[PDB]
Amino acid sequence: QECDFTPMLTGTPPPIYNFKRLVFTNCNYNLTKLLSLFQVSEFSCHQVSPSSLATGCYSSLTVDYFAYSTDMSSYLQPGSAGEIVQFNYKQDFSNPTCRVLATVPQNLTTITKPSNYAYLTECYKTSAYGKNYLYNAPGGYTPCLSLASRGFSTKYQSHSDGELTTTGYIYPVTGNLQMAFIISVQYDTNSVCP
Amino acid sequence: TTEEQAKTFLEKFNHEAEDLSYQSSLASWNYNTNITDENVQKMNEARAKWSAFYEEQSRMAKTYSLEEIQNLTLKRQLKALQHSGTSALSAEKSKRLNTILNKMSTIYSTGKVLDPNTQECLALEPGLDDIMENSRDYNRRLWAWEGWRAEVGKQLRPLYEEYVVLENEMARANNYEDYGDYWRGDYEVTGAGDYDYSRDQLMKDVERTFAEIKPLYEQLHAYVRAKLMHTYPSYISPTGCLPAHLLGDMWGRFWTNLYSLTVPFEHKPSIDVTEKMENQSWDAERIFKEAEKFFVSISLPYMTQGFWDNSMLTEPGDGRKVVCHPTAWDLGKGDFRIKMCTKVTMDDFLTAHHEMGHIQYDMAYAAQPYLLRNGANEGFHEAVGEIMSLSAATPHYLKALGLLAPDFHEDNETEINFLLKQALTIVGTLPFTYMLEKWRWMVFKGEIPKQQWMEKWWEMKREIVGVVEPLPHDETYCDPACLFHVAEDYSFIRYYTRTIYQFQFHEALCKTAKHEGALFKCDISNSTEAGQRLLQMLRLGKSEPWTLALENIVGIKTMDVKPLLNYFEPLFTWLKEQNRNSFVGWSTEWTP
Ligand SMILES: *[C@@H]1O[C@H](CO[C@@H]2O[C@@H](C)[C@@H](O)[C@@H](O)[C@@H]2O)[C@@H](O[C@@H]2O[C@H](CO)[C@@H](O[C@@H]3O[C@H](CO)[C@@H](O)[C@H](O)[C@@H]3O)[C@H](O)[C@H]2NC(C)=O)[C@H](O)[C@H]1NC(C)=O
Ligand SMILES: *[C@@H]1O[C@H](CO[C@@H]2O[C@@H](C)[C@@H](O)[C@@H](O)[C@@H]2O)[C@@H](O[C@@H]2O[C@H](CO)[C@@H](O[C@@H]3O[C@H](CO)[C@@H](O)[C@H](O)[C@@H]3O)[C@H](O)[C@H]2NC(C)=O)[C@H](O)[C@H]1NC(C)=O
Ligand SMILES: *[C@@H]1O[C@H](CO)[C@@H](O[C@@H]2O[C@H](CO)[C@@H](O)[C@H](O)[C@H]2NC(C)=O)[C@H](O)[C@H]1NC(C)=O
Ligand SMILES: *[C@@H]1O[C@H](CO)[C@@H](O)[C@H](O)[C@H]1NC(C)=O
Ligand SMILES: *[C@@H]1O[C@H](CO)[C@@H](O)[C@H](O)[C@H]1NC(C)=O
Ligand SMILES: *[C@@H]1O[C@H](CO)[C@@H](O)[C@H](O)[C@H]1NC(C)=O
Ligand SMILES: [Zn+2]
Repeated sequence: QECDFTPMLTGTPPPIYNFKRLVFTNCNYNLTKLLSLFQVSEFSCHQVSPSSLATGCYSSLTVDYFAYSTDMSSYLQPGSAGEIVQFNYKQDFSNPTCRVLATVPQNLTTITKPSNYAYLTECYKTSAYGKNYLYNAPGGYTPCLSLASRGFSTKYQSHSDGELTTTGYIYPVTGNLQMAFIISVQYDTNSVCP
Repeated sequence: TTEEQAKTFLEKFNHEAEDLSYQSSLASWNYNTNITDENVQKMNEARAKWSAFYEEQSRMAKTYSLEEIQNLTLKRQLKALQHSGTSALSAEKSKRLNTILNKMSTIYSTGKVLDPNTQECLALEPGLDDIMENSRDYNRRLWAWEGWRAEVGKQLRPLYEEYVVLENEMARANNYEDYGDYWRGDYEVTGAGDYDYSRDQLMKDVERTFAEIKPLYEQLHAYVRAKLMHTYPSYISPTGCLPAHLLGDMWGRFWTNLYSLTVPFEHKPSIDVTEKMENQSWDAERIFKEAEKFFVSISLPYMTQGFWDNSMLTEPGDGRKVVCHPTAWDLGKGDFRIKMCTKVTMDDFLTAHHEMGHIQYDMAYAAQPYLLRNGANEGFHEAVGEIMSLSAATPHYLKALGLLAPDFHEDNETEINFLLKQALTIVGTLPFTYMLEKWRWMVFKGEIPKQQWMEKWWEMKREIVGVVEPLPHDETYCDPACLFHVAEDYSFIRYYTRTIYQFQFHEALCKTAKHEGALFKCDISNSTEAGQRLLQMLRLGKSEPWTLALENIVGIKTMDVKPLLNYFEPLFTWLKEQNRNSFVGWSTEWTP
């Protein structure tokens, strides 16, 4: 039962607030083959080790991936706050996890490049008493996702439906595309083994 | 009832104001960092759109009655929206007031004095300012001081007379006693119980704190007079007031530029890390990274990525014209920027800390509704900015950053030099600010008839500030109008209370940081408790009365000047020892 990572290697990686999630079960994961296709720049694990991640059996293997510039790596750290964690992605630390920031080599052509990197700067309900900010749950999506699906063509651009407001930020992609992967393991117990 | 309709109205206003305010701010930023005619046109269009929206919304808001509203947040928003201002005047009167204001601003900006010797016309900036800041020639300084007041103030006298009448009419149209009462309305708190604060209480508190400030200022005044008698023998009475044109600038607002004539220990050099910064190859980005690290160390948030990629931290060299005044911009919707032409110097280091403190204050209250996004009153923002610069200059903070040697020795002569230099800027400007605002309050109130405007101006100068005019001036002069804030219609008491707030905040945080020793050596770095205590007040914005925010940060709800006297106590002891063979005080009878 070889594991298929093909859909991740095909298409355009999404923005962070619309991250892609792949769940694997009853698999045989060749993790080294997957990671050898990218120029890895950062690999930080919690409750596990990079060598221990590539060994042992798990009941389920989840990968959340998106396009993300490595120069923003400081905003994607455990205990860090700010707009990225609040409105785009919150890493769930209830299980062993590993965050990998990598660069796409010019070899890979199935991975097409987006026009811009994008993220949300705020997501709130409006009222007469101020802004009621809506925060991401650990490992969950933003409640402003439907509004953000419209798209952003300028910096600090707002979309509102009347009871919800979201603001987006974009900046162009230069050079090789950079990506972020979040790997989580949940653990019958030998479905996913090396 | 009325409250529900007001709530609906305010929800609509809050929803609609965000985009218009953001576009106006963005146009203003694009003009300020890139000076072109098209940018001016875009900025004007954005400002016009925002003004039209705000006028329509104020007109709609005036229909709701404040007495019916129970919730205080809604009441504060509605009271902010219901203020008419100059719109309470008739169209002809409002047009006349605008014409007078523009004329006074133009007269101040384009005034010139002709030097007889060189046949050269000097403007205030940079021409006359260079004389008052650097000259030690009695006659040259007198020529500049008298020429500026004879050439510019005599033009402003009749315009200012008309301006006073028009502004009093405007103030009485908005249900105020006069224009000074209207200005003091900034500090007024109503319907809050023990936190209430009236407009007369402000004058009472200012007088009470100034009476406590007076002895330290008298010791400083005597020290400065004794020092200046060496530079100007036969021009200075040992028991009299100081001549007004020998104080280091055009008005005597600050005594800073007198430092080289009054330094207690000339042989001891001050602490300057600029050479160390050049030796280690610093740049502006590293300076701002250090400021960010300082704020992170007290458990404040990081800067945003947009802050790093959208600010103007250095002067551009691509052919763009900019303004190099350091400013912190809160455009809205999560957009925070800083405009600064940073050099590699200690002063730019301190300024970076100060402006990032402004940014932190802007970020703390971002969730408040639009009309409540500001400091608790007009003095809070600058005091918050000042405490960061206080912490950043200490030898402890500089030694931690490697800008000083680990075996650096701190002698008390260097400390007394530092304290004297601080006092020349901070203590010396308080009587000036107090006297100016008191005179303006009495002119607006009518306690000074126009036949005595100048007469009361110099009588107060001699008795509150200890400063005497070198030449007598009749009622054809208007000396107060020769100052920028008076000619541009700006209230001045913010510079007083801010000072009082500053040393109240600092002393409160240093005790939270468990500092041991003198207050002027305190550095609050690596103290998360002090950062949390500061954030408690910062998150409030303007949604609470300022007395409640003050009690949140310092534990009492009143202005107190004892922390300021605690900051300067070693200098006070040294001064009282130095003036032991001198006269302390002044007479109001001697004249140059
Ligand atoms: C604020 O605090 C930081 C961190 O302080 C560190 O953690 C605290 C909880 C305490 O246990 C501190 O003792 C501890 O240092 C200070 O930065 C730290 O400064 C010290 C100075 O003693 C540095 O130690 C040096 O480290 C280098 C290696 O880089 C050695 O060559 C030296 O021999 C010496 O051990 C330490 O590295 C440094 N830590 C970091 C992360 O930079 C900081 O100075 C302080 N700020 C102020 C204004 O006091
Ligand atoms: C800087 O500090 C020195 C040293 O003072 C010592 O260290 C300080 C940090 C404090 O802890 C002091 O308590 C401590 O003594 C000062 O010099 C000292 O000044 C005092 C006056 O305050 C001198 O006392 C005098 O001594 C003579 C006898 O020689 C008597 O005639 C006097 O009546 C009086 O008691 C003391 O001698 C002197 N010390 C030395 C070593 O000269 C210094 O004034 C101070 N400078 C500033 C600008 O603050
Ligand atoms: C500074 O302003 C000038 C003119 O105000 C800008 O030049 C314009 O750039 C836009 C790009 O969107 C061109 O389409 C216009 O034709 C240009 N106008 C002119 C008159 O040349 C310039 O880009 C601005 N500089 C920066 C750094 O934003
Ligand atoms: C995993 O993939 C790598 C490719 O780099 C390969 O060398 C290795 O044998 C694979 N692991 C297996 C087949 O267990
Ligand atoms: C693919 O990347 C590898 C890894 O370095 C490199 O050797 C190879 O040249 C690349 N492919 C091409 C066509 O250059
Ligand atoms: C106003 O209403 C808000 C929300 O309904 C509430 O939090 C606040 O305490 C109220 N204030 C007053 C003074 O009634
Ligand atoms: Zn400032």
